[PDB]
Amino acid sequence: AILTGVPYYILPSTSRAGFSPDNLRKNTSQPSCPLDLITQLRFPPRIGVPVIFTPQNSSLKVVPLSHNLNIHTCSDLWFCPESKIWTVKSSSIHRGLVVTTGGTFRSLGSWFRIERHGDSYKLVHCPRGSTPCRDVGIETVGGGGRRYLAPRDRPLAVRFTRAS
Amino acid sequence: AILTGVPYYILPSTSRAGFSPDNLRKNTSQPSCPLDLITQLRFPPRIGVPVIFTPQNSSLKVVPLSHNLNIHTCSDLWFCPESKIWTVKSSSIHRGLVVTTGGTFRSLGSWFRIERHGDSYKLVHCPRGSTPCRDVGIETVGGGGRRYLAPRDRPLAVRFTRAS
Ligand SMILES: *[C@@H]1O[C@H](CO)[C@@H](O[C@@H]2O[C@H](CO)[C@@H](O[C@@H]3O[C@H](CO)[C@@H](O)[C@H](O)[C@@H]3O)[C@H](O)[C@H]2NC(C)=O)[C@H](O[C@@H]2O[C@@H](C)[C@@H](O)[C@@H](O)[C@@H]2O)[C@H]1NC(C)=O
Ligand SMILES: *[C@@H]1O[C@H](CO)[C@@H](O)[C@H](O)[C@H]1NC(C)=O
Ligand SMILES: [Cl-]
Ligand SMILES: [Cl-]
Repeated sequence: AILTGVPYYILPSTSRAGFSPDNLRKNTSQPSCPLDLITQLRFPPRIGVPVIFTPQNSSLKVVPLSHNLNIHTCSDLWFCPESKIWTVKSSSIHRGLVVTTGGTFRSLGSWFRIERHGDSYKLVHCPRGSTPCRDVGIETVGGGGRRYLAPRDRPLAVRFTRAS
Repeated sequence: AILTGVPYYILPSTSRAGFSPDNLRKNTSQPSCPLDLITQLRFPPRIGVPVIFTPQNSSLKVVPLSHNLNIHTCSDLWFCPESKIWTVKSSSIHRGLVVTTGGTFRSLGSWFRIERHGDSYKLVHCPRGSTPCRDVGIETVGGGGRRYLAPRDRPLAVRFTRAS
């Protein structure tokens, strides 16, 4: 029921507090975005900015579970020079790997999968498009009060809302 | 001088018809942009969309001539999932190499230089950030009635107008 190329909001399974790339939150053009995190919109809870899933297998109209895909933010506004494509980067101040935008389609570090998590789903990131994959969850360390997505093997249960 | 991190319009030395990434001319969301050309705004001539130059030593305040740099489009609107960073791609439809957006900062394929050319300048693209470089000029083949930038060793003389 997740469709290739269609925008969805990623939301926590039990919450209305969705997610946005940092650059879209800050409303300001910058000359580079070395660590454009995906952060939760909490005060008040806001739906965030949708993403699109692109399976590694290009013929697929339905996004399969447990299979390599790219994610990218769907937004006509963009305040970074880098891409809208999600990837993972290491950050010393955030105490390890974090999800960011600025990736490259079909690159070795670009691969995520959607998996079942109880009655919901979870996102995982798969280095080099292979297992072992790390669960994507919410972290706070180094986030200056914000909650950001990171592949640290603690899953955040998510639901998808079609953005149409 | 040409200043780092300051937006400039690239213009032909003797014309007001500047340049824009194709996705900005279309002004609608795209699922992907495999070949986002930089095309000339001719009829009527319009100044285009500015760019920012980032020298390979990104700490320099003046952009050096004859020295590797990245170029990216300066725009808050962006209709592609891929980056605003310039690169070169092969296109059989366009009978060879073409300038496009969707590059990656500091990547092998990302390097251009600004060189003096007569009393004006030219852009060159430098495979792997090394010489020899190929002069960037204007082409029409496969362009559907538009002119696009391509590194085919016939230089377009250009000037740079600071955007404000
Ligand atoms: C070229 O493309 C851009 C980006 O799509 C257009 O700007 C966008 O126009 C929308 C209207 O078609 C604006 O949507 C409104 O947003 C608010 C708040 O989210 C809603 O409450 C409201 O009901 C609309 O949905 C959108 O904000 C705007 N985006 C940006 C970043 O500016 C642009 O349209 C032109 O400018 C804007 C400001 C509008 O006034 C349009 O009517 C106008 O055509 C497109 N340009 C052209 C020439 O078509
Ligand atoms: C960005 O714009 C939104 C919507 O106008 C606003 O509510 C928010 O506080 C702004 N963020 C910053 C950092 O200015
Ligand atoms: Cl990972
Ligand atoms: Cl070249």
